[PDB]
Amino acid sequence: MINIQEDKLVSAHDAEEILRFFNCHDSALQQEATTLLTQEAHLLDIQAYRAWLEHCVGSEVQYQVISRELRAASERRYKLNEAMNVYNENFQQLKVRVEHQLDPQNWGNSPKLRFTRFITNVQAAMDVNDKELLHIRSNVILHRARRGNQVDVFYAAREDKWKRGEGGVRKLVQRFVDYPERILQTHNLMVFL
Amino acid sequence: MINIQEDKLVSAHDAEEILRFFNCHDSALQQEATTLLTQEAHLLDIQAYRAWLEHCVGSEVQYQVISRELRAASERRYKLNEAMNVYNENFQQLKVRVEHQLDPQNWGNSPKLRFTRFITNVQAAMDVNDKELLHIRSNVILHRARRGNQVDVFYAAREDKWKRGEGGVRKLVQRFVDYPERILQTHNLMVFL
Amino acid sequence: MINIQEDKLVSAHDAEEILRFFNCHDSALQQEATTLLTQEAHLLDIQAYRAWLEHCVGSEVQYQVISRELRAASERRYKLNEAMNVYNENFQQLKVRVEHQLDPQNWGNSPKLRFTRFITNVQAAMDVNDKELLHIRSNVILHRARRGNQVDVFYAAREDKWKRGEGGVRKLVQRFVDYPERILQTHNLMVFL
Amino acid sequence: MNYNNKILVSESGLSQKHLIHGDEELFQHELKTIFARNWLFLTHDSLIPAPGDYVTAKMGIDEVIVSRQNDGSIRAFLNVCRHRGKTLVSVEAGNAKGFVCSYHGWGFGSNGELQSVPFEKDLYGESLNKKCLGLKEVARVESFHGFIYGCFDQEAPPLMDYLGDAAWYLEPMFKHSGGLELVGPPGKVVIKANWKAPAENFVGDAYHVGWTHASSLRSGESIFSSLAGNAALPPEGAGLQMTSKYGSGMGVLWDGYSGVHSADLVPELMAFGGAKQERLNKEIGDVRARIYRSHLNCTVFPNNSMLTCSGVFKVWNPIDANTTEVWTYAIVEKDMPEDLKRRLADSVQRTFGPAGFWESDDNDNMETASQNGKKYQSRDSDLLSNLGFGEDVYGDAVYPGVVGKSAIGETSYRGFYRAYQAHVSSSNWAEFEHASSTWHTELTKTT
Amino acid sequence: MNYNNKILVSESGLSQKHLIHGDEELFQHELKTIFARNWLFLTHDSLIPAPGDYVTAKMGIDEVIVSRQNDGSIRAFLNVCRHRGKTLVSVEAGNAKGFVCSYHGWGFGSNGELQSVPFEKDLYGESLNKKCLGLKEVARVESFHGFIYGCFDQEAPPLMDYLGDAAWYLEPMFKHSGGLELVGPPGKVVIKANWKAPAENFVGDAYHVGWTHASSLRSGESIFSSLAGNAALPPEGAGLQMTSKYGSGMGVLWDGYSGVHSADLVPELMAFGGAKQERLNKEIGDVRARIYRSHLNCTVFPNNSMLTCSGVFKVWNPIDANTTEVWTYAIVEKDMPEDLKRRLADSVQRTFGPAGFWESDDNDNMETASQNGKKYQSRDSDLLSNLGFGEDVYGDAVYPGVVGKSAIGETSYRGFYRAYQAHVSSSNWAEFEHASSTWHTELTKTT
Amino acid sequence: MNYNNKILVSESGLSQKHLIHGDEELFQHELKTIFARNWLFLTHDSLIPAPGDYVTAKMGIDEVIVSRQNDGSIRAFLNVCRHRGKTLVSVEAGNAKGFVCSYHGWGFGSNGELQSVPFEKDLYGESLNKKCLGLKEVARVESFHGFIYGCFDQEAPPLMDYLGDAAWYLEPMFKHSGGLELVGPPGKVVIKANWKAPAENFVGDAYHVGWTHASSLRSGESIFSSLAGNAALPPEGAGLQMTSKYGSGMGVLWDGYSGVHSADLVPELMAFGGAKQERLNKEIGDVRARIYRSHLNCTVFPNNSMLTCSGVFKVWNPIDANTTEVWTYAIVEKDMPEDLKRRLADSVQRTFGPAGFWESDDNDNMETASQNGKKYQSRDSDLLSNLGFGEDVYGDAVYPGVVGKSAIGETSYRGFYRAYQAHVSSSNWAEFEHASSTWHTELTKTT
Ligand SMILES: O[C@@H]1c2ccccc2C=C[C@@H]1O
Ligand SMILES: O[C@@H]1c2ccccc2C=C[C@@H]1O
Ligand SMILES: O[C@@H]1c2ccccc2C=C[C@@H]1O
Ligand code: FES
Ligand code: FES
Ligand code: FES
Ligand SMILES: [Fe+3]
Ligand SMILES: [Fe+3]
Ligand SMILES: [Fe+3]
Repeated sequence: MINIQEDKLVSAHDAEEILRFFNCHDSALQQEATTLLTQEAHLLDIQAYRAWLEHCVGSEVQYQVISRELRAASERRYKLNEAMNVYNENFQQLKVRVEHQLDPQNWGNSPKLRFTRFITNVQAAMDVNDKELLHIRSNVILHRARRGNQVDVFYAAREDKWKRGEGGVRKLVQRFVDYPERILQTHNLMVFL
Repeated sequence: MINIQEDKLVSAHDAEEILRFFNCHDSALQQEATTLLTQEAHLLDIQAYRAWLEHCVGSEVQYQVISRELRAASERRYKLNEAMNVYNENFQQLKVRVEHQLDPQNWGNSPKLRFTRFITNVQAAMDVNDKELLHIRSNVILHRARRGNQVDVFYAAREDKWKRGEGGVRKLVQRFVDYPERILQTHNLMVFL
Repeated sequence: MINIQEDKLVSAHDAEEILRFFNCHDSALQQEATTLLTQEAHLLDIQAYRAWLEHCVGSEVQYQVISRELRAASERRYKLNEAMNVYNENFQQLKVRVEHQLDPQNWGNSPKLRFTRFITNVQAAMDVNDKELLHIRSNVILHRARRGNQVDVFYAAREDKWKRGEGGVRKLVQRFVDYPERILQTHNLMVFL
Repeated sequence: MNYNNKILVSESGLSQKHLIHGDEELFQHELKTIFARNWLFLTHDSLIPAPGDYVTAKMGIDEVIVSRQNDGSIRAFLNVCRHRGKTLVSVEAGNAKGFVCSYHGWGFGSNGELQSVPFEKDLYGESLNKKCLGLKEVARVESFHGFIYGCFDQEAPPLMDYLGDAAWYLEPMFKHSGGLELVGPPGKVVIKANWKAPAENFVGDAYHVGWTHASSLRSGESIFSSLAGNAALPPEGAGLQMTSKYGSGMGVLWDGYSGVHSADLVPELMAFGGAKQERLNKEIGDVRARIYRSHLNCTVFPNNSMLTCSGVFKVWNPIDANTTEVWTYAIVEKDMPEDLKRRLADSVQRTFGPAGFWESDDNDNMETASQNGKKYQSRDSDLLSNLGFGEDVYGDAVYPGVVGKSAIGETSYRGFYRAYQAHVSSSNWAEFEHASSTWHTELTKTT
Repeated sequence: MNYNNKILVSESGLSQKHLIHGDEELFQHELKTIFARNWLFLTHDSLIPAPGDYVTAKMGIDEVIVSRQNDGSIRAFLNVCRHRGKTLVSVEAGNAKGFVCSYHGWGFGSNGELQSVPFEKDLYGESLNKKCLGLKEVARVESFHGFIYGCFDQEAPPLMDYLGDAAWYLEPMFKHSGGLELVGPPGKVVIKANWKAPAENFVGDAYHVGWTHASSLRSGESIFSSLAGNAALPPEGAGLQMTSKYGSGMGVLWDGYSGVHSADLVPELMAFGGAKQERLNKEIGDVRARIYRSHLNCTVFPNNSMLTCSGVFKVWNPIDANTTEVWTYAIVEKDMPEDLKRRLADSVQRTFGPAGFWESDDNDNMETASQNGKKYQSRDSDLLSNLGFGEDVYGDAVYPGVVGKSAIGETSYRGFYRAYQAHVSSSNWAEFEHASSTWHTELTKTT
Repeated sequence: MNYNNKILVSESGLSQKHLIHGDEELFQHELKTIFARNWLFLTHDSLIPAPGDYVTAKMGIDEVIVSRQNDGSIRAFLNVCRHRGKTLVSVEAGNAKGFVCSYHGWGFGSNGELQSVPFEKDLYGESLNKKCLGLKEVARVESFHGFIYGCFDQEAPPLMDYLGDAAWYLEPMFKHSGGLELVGPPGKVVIKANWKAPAENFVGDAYHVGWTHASSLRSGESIFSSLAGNAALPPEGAGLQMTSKYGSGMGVLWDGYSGVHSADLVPELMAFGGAKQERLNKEIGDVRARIYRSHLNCTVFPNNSMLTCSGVFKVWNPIDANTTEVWTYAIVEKDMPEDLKRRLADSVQRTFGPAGFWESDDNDNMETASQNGKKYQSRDSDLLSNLGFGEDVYGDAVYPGVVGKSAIGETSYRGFYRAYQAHVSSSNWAEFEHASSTWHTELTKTT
């Protein structure tokens, strides 16, 4: 639908992603995706990190959040690394992070943190070549409160791939977030978006 | 699903609540709950507080918002009152608050306040023992603006029980919120979450 | 449902709008509206402004966002212009704004801005007199990030009318927002709500 | 600004410069001359009853750990590690025998002593004089019938003497009733007001109740509901006002034992208080027994306020000139039945807590009055506190202190602010005493 | 910093220290020497036409109530209660005979007088001198053809004299057109810039239009669209610049009556303005009649700006050195048809309002220039305003003021800043006058 | 505060006043005496390798443009337009031959020169001396093996001399390994800490690793994992500490080439580093070859830190006394295979980046220690840095600098703070030199 020569602000990646949802919409798939994401967010909000891994995350997962350097709209010569990886985790790396969260000597976890996630704008479409692969897009507002008066709110769009695995359960096999704020004003990005 | 001995950060209460939604999911109940909550939020947003009471709130309601004291992750000896009640209202107490809102001498209500609510992550399940009782969970972002440049935003998860009453209308019989920010930075918590 | 003599804080306009959704609810129309708004927000989020115009916006559109002067709850004599128009655009005026966004000399657009929209509380009802006119209400949180550390978040309720036009595609023919913050603390309101 | 010479508060405390609610340099100067010099509320025995029990509290902008020692006394220490200055304790309450710093692992006891240093032998050998590295200790910690106050200044008067003439009024409820307990945890909310705004409001502001709280009075159907919208004159002799040398003061509203509590609790309270009053008549006398079931709106200088009977207990914690963190506790009589204690605590929060519908009425008043203090044309303007001036008395035969024999007046503002000028213009307690040698004469002048 | 000696603005206003846009101590000093001393825009007759009508406005950081009296005059008062300092009025506009304070219920009239105090007889007796407790009144309130300005300083010159040579330029549109009305309510947006950044931009910055607004010019198809991207030189004699003794100044762009308005309004405006110009030729002369339909970008010192013809009217309300609250109104000619008035007002907001696509072009420019003023290596650097220096004239036979006979230059910056140094280094109006005795000579020096 | 006389840092750098982490007046004074006087990290050759390549960087609170010239040198300029002070460049990196200001269109070259002014001939004629209007240039720009530093002070020592004794330690990795490249772009996160907190932590804090990072050590299974929870004493001779005249200092942990990297990379790194070490033995000697594959935690005074081997590279950019913007880059050896470079960079961000699980452990420590510095009762308290005092040496036969022959101590804090007092109390470099004439004696005193 989008012609990126006329819609000059639109990236090729973005134009490709949109195409995959405007075509045949499947109301029930949208509903399945809504349920998957709501249950994932519930598990994360109550800090059931082991359960999240066991029930929502696939063994072949790529969990990636990037921070893209600010470059000129008209930049065309400078070609060096465009972004850095805030997260770029395989399942084992996610497990390490989960173990870090659950360790009793993680002093930053006492008193207990409070998380609240808000998931919106869910879209879902099956992949054209892998019929077992489901593309899910959603936006998330994540609120984190700790130590009386620290409050950080995160905002992002998530491009996910989910696939049925062990026991027929649909699990996350890829999550990609291009984090919108270049300089984080939230102390850190130590949250699972 | 959750084993709280392994998922060390998860409370018993939270693990119990999750169990009640992961089991048989009923797509139409999720949709009924979505409608109920959207209409409730609309009534509240336009400040139709009497209508909210008449149409959304059951005579046997318990409307409760707590603030839990920050205690050590490893605390096990100190056993005194764990939280305070920001709200713990029966129907009559809610009516008093509604009358306070509508009184023409409530000076804080002029000029008129502006509310906008965003309800997400709706889950719904019938109770196992009371077949007339519906468990609904949802998250809310509530934006309050007044007097030119005052803006307060509230974030919370709501554990509700709703039951059919007068005329077959499903009404709120219990709302429980464990407010995530210990020290409020919003002037007050004078809003119906 | 609302009697505005008893629900003293409720405006006549608001009471009229609510009536149009409490009556016959149509689950599939709610779902169609959800899809329309999600796709609109996606196009806007990736800055496909030309596509938005072509696919989401009707030739007879009125796109209006007002800022209402703060007046006494009990005011009844002062009768001068109640608000100003932040936006009050026809299709041509929207096109001008879109051209301004895409112009390569719009210096404020380099580096590229980042938008994330969160649409919630969708309600939909057909008009009683024009059977081709769909009333859609939704709330939006719009997050805008630019230049490293500028972050602005907008909050609003949208009263829309959408109608099938060219090719049978449902398009926006009226959007009305009564912006809740009187004094904007976001540098400007240069975003399409 | 020269605080030795600047008249911030006029003679007899008749007026104050509006800038006192907005000036940040003055705020910094108050940290020294008000908060580092005077008695500040910490906690109650009921919150730290057993050895090892502790809470954190603010003292001005400083944070302290308040801990029950093995011998039953209470000591308080700065919540700051003696090594590199990290905040030691990050929770609000708990039980422990010591606190370990999460930076480099130094471990301090409940008594403040440095008890262990990781790898001390290998790293420090015998070079570390641990005896000199204990947490910085609050010099003075004293109790008023279970209520624990701290003072950083070793030269301060004893708390009982500091309470002055106000103590006589508090004793019926605090001592002769059998004792109070504080029900925690507190509500905590930040408001955009100077700490002095709510402090002055609670110390002597009955004038605002009918107008500011018109909506709450009318809606809650509490015992004071007739005042709604200044509809009704309060009777002659409905109460009085008092103030004291060190600044503490209060309003007295005769017989108002159910206080701000809505009609659902009025009958039970009025019965409970009346029965106790009957037994107290024989022990302490009719007058004091009645003070016991009379509503006292009091501020214990500088920033601790309370409403007896209603059971509201507040700390106005200073953050900056237009920011205060409000802590709200409920006070209950220990011999009240448990179910009534529970319901009174909810009612206190319902009315005066984070979503207190009464407390909300006062928000705009306090916030704007404070913020106006920063505005150019208002800085040098005078806030008025002259209501009742020239009718107050000293040394009355029955009611002690500087006393206004009327329910509504500004007696207590005048005493609060006379004490405030004396401190802000003084370098130590001795100078405050010298500046306060004729306090009651200054306050009763034209009478 | 010693503002008597510090050269913040160099001779002839050729440069200014960058710190003036970021220094908070200077901001505080401006409250006194700029905002408490000079004339500030309040409102228009069209907004408070009937007795009892009022609006709130800012004067510097202070808030005032501006009210139409029964006798038709306008008085303005601090929006601050005389008792304990609460903000009296919380709305932006209304109609009333008085204002009651929500704290303790004191009631003041539209004329500022304390008219009632709850329970006055019972509480104050006859001790309250109400005559001395009226709201603090703005000393001077004057009108310029319906536009109402206030000044806290009784010693200020009359507004007409304060406008100096700028008045001659404004009169065709403000007086000879039949009169203007301001269409409210205004847009209100906070920007992270010093108030002087947009003020200097509107007073004499035509140089930026082609580059800063390239995108808007090209997109809107307005009459000035040929300048987009500095594509086109503006003709010789396309306009001029002027400045005056008290700092007010403006750019003049001949014949640009449709101004920034997009093509949808250009034909109707150009017709309307041309017809009026034809009748004005006989009344005020060809030159002034043409000034009437020429686009004036003007700042009325210190912080009120406007674009005649385009109809944009701005107040740059100061909050702190890098914060300003921008109020945006539309100005229309009273004899324009109603439908055209409505559409012009929307067009003003469309271009220059909260979502004004033109105004957005200027955001980064103003915000970063102001914020750079706080940066260490920039504080002592010099902002340049030398464009056209040594070609300006004084006492021209046809165009009054210090005048640059070219559309694009920095004449008006120089006059704005020469007036700013004189005030910041002066203690009162008499000293400003002494510092300004050779103003036009200082400005035309090398010519 | 008189910084000539105030003892902010005690003799031998044994303690520092806690206020140094919270005092805003001191922060302002540091802009002058620390950041405008010393060498600050800008970028790496690998980030701007080709003519026209540029990045923006902070130098203290100032922003600069750092650009590769046609002749191969690098020049840096304030990112501020010479006309009205707008920020010139709004991106972080790019390639260009010049920069045009979006306000009025002035165009500057990559070399800083004012090259074009719109309509110069018509507006300025020949009156504009462009030669005098070039961007304000950073006086000194020098490279340390590809790492580019800037200094606003022309009188500073050359960077190599400034690095002093620390240079000897860095050279094996920075020079003898074949060279490093910095992998951008950096992570950027604001923390609520003073810049000195992380700076002091990286310069000499091995004591905290076992306790602060207990959870990360145990979870990541890195080579230092045995220290988790201070479970294990590190061996005798496991490392050392050093400091230098101009403040730079570092910890040395023998053989820890895989550093904080989790087990997934440990084998490959340990193999890579060991192979290089084998070839280096012949070129630079066994000791230095081992330094090459030993983990150095270093701060290059004042605010640039790094962990060699781990590959972490940080800039602690100052914003205010309790705000710092943390930039995080990855450093890799140029001759490492590309796939390993990619994975090391991800691992650096995984551990120490915006979501670095190690870096998160340190957040509370740094933030609260800094914020406690503002609290009244802590301002005049003493932060301790006496661990190892009286065992440090000067002029060792093998390891240069003031050196502590133990892995864990506070040697490097003492040298960092001795350099900090000398600058804060000095007006220029000559005075710093005079204040530093006996630096190593002051540091080794009791030995
Ligand atoms: O609102 C309160 C109150 C209630 C009831 C009686 C006195 C008072 C005085 C101060 C408090 O603000
Ligand atoms: O952008 C404006 C403008 C438009 C048209 C003519 C002159 C001006 C001068 C200042 C304003 O910023
Ligand atoms: O956490 C780090 C570290 C890791 C490993 C070795 C030394 C250090 C010293 C300072 C850093 O914070
Ligand atoms: S800061 Fe507490 S042990 Fe070091
Ligand atoms: S502050 Fe206005 S009546 Fe008291
Ligand atoms: S501010 Fe850069 S060209 Fe004018
Ligand atoms: Fe009150
Ligand atoms: Fe402009
Ligand atoms: Fe660390």
